[PDB]
Amino acid sequence: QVQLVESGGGVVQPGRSLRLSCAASGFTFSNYAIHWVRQAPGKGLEWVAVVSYDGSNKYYAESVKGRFTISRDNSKNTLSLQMISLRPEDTAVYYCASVADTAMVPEWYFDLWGRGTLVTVSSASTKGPSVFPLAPSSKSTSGGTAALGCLVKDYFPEPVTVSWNSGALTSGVHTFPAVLQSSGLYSLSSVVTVPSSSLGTQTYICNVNHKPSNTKVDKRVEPK
Amino acid sequence: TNVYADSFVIRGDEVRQIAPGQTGKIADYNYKLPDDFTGCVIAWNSNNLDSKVGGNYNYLYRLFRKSNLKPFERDISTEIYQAGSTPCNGVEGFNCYFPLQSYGFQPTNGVGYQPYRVVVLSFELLHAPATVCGPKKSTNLVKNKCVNFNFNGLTGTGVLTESNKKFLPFQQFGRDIADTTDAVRDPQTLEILDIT
Amino acid sequence: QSVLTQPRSVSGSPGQSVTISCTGTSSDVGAYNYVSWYQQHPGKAPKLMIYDVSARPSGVPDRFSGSKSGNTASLTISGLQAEDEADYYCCSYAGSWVFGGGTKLTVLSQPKAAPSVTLFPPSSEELQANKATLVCLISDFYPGAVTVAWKADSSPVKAGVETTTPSKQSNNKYAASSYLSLTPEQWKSHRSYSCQVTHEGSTVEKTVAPT
Repeated sequence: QVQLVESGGGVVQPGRSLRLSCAASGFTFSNYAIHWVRQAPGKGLEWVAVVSYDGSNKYYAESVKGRFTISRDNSKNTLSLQMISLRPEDTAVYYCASVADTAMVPEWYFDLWGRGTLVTVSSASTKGPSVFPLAPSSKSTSGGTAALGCLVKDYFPEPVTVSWNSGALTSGVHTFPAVLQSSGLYSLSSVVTVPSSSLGTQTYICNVNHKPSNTKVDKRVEPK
Repeated sequence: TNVYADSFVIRGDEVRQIAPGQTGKIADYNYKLPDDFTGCVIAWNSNNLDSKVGGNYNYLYRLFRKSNLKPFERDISTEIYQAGSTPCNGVEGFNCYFPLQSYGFQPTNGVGYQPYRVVVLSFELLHAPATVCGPKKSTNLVKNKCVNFNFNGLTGTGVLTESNKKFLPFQQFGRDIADTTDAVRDPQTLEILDIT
Repeated sequence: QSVLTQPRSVSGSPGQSVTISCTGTSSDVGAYNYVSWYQQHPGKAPKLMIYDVSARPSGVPDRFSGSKSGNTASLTISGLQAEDEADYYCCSYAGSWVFGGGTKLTVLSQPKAAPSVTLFPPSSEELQANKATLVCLISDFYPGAVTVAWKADSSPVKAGVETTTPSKQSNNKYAASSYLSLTPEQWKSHRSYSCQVTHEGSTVEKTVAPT
């Protein structure tokens, strides 16, 4: 079995260093080039580097030069990727990318892929969320349907569970998956769809629970 | 006869030099063909797996030689070149010019520098015939009608029908008396026939 | 040049044919003949489908096909199956490997659903906290392709935009969300802010007011 197994991934801080690797099996690794192609979660593909068997010819990308260093060992059929001065835009799933033997495909194309490992360059810590009540607009178009919610913002890590009126409010509840902003934090949204004639009598409370940070904020959602 | 053929790879620019009475770089320093070199030459592409990682230096060629090659001469020789009057003792000085610089099979170039799956059919003649030849298409048979026939060396014309006469494991021929050929066991079904 | 131009999504009926462009430059596409096509399943690695635009590797079905003239490659997949529903990537190598923008093929298995957009202003308690987050919510849409366009009374705003890639909701449609982080001084300066979505060419616009 032609097989590539990445190693060296993890979660690091900005300003530090890391060294990745990839072991090869099933093919003569000394006769074909391996590459690093990175992919951020949910984003496109981005090549990083390449190393030659004599160790002389290496090509880097424009966001790669001066920081990342690839090397290989033809005897042990493994390699290394020495990486210094890490920035949070380098957070991507890293693939050691080579070619197998059976294909006519050369080494500059990409047939034989690895399973990948995750490298996270982030400085965010265990932060509790800030629950901000998304105030509805039932005061002008009453009689029909109003939308109200509360905004969950600036927490880390996953997950945060949101229930409505201690779980009694179930119809119309749709809690959304979160975003991942530049600071390394997360932010979700939960909005329940209510009849607009029930906001003057019924109080709507969202129950925001963040278990790794032990944060339970009960925030009321009142019209302006 | 003499179906000595070679299986190797050649760069795209030096392809035509495999020719009767041609010179160049391969035909000067690497592989010589004599005059009246008839037969066939065939090459085709071996592009995209003849590139090892950053420089295909598994594959060599002699870039320097003192004198002319003889034809059919294999230059497996660690005798490196000498340019000046000072002989090289292995240390690369100024006049060594190590002839076994290797193939530049790095196909980022155009079509002229590409590794090609080449063969060199070298055909000559010695005194023993009946060597490698061609499978001449092996047509059908017919019975009970007069017809021309050509067998494996012997031939004639007549009708082909069944027979009572028997053979052994060696016969390819049959005649009753005084070179009147009448009996062939066929070379495919191995079944005996008569020629009326 | 830096990123090869692709359509963000191509919707096609199953069994039909789609054509996905890979628009590059003369130093990227028209220089050599080395253009690839890469199918990447979500949660898995990519997979090669096309070399050298004309032909296919081993194991690749003949449904994958390419055409190139000038500086635009064109992957053509005839007879769309549900297993082709993934991300598509084109790459070229003249001196460097330049990938494409990304193309999500959506194999249509249910009729088209228009997105319901509900835009929320940031709360007064957030405005007292010297922050502002505009809340634009997308739900109940199929095929899974929306692009969020923020607007300040006539004008596109691209800075401070965080948008979720569409993920599955319960009834086989998708859900999404987009955030615009601003200052409270920019909130009370203009007149109205709008969140425009674009779903298979259809535009649904919602507008809130700082009043």
